[PDB]
Amino acid sequence: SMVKMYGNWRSAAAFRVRIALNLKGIAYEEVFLDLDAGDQHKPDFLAINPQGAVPALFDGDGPPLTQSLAILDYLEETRTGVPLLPEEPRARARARSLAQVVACDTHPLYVPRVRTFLMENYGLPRERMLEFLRNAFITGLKTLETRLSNEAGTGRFCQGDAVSHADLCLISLWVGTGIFGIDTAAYPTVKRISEEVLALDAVARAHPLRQPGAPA
Amino acid sequence: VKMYGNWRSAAAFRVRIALNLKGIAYEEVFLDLDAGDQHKPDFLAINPQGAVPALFDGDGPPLTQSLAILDYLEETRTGVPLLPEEPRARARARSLAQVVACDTHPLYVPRVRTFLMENYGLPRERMLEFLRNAFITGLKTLETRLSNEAGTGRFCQGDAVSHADLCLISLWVGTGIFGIDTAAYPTVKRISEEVLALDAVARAHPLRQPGAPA
Ligand SMILES: N[C@@H](CCC(=O)N[C@@H](CS)C(=O)NCC(=O)O)C(=O)O
Ligand SMILES: N[C@@H](CCC(=O)N[C@@H](CS)C(=O)NCC(=O)O)C(=O)O
Repeated sequence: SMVKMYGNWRSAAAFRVRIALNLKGIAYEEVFLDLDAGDQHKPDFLAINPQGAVPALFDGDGPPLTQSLAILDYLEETRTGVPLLPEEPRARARARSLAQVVACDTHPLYVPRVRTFLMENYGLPRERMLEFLRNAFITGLKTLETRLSNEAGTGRFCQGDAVSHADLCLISLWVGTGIFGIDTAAYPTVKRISEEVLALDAVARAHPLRQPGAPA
Repeated sequence: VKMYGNWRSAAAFRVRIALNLKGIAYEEVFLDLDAGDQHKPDFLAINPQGAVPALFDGDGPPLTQSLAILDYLEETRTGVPLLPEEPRARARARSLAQVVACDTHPLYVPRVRTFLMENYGLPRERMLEFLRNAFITGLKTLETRLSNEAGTGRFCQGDAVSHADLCLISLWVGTGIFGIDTAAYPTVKRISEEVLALDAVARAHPLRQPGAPA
């Protein structure tokens, strides 16, 4: 009947997909796992995604899809009304590169399994573990600020004047700066674009703090 | 086409494979990532991330990020397809690729190894536990997915090489380099050997690049 997503309130990866579903007007239901209580490690969920991570997405008949970027492209290829990539190949590649600075080189360094491994494997206290998370955030934010401020492709959004996968990934990082307490004063271009993105109904409705399980 | 690369780099290897498979000539400029060439101002002007690959295609600005580059080559060049036609199949191929390119590889690159040693004072051998765990986690995920999902054929997705296989082999060759036991991943091994048997892949292999050991 309708698209079904396995997600979590806090997850940046689920947030990216949630935004795309809203932007494209796709009706969906979301099942919220508790990733801190280990719902992602239960046999029932491992049957859906052996990786033990969210998001996982069902689109009618067929196996579930995982990995937020792959899912964003799937939605692009199967629901074309509101495109979230430009048409020109260099512009597409830049948007994807910016997206991947976040989705490959930043976010995977601060997910719960990394945070717990640092504590459990090395005996690091949470406070010292967070130095790794902060370094990942700051490294990604500095990269994005430099690229967005200096490259000709930036407009109202990351790439030109249309929302793209880059912006979905950027806002997913930005909301994390709030959640994890990263100072963002040094990234004014990232701030400008993130606030432009967050002003959209489709994005705001998808915000982690509006999902079940969120704190006040 | 001009690529800033490195002999050992898994991400550069992904792109190098695609260039060879598609019949795209390239110049590769080999950075020394132990010497910190990637942190030099001239290179940071090319890629503020201080990472490889970075690719120039004619006169435009450089392109970074191996997956973004793979899609760029798909979209702007002819040569053998490395993605299927049907969206569910494309999504699966990309998801398997991203298990490696997003969730595994970024955890074992030099910058992370260095941060672990310098920030926490971890001995090299203790730091390597982080690298080993990342490999094993990714290999376990790939073995389970590839062994149980109907989409797997001769290759990761069906019977044609795709982005999934380029990322998979980029991880596989790391198992030898970092001494990861692979006995538990026979499906990954089977596919990796099918992939390595392709001359284009074999030519691109890290251990066959200038800068690699004798
Ligand atoms: N690269 C993956 C990220 C998958 C991932 O690790 N997601 C996190 C939440 S944002 C997760 O569910 N982690 C579970 C865990 O660490 O145990 C994607 O884009 O979907
Ligand atoms: N997600 C990026 C990864 C880029 C990356 O981390 N490259 C490594 C080599 S495989 C690098 O240059 N690292 C520099 C460093 O760690 O200092 C991609 O797919 O291109």
